[PDB]
Amino acid sequence: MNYATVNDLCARYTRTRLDILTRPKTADGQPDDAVAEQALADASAFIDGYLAARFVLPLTVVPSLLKRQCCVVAWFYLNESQPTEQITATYRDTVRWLEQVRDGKTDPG
Repeated sequence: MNYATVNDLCARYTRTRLDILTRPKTADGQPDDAVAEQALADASAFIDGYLAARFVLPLTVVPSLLKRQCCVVAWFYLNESQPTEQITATYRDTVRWLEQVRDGKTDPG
């Protein structure tokens, strides 16, 4: 329940690059921050599948580590029209990390 915001995404990737991703998904060709917010919500739902093995949800508080790891997944989601090896690799790293949190090998902060 969301672990990052559109502003967080902008801080990590820039609004320049976010807008480039959301522009082509619309009919009118303008940026659409609601598309990024949906990715962030979807990434948070995905993360909660792993967290729920060990933690009662919703959490208090969100470590800045989960914030980063929500932005990584959301960014992967937002690039699914033109994926890159680098973005895909960051995502797979974060999935492995989530599995480690689920399994008790590491902590979310």
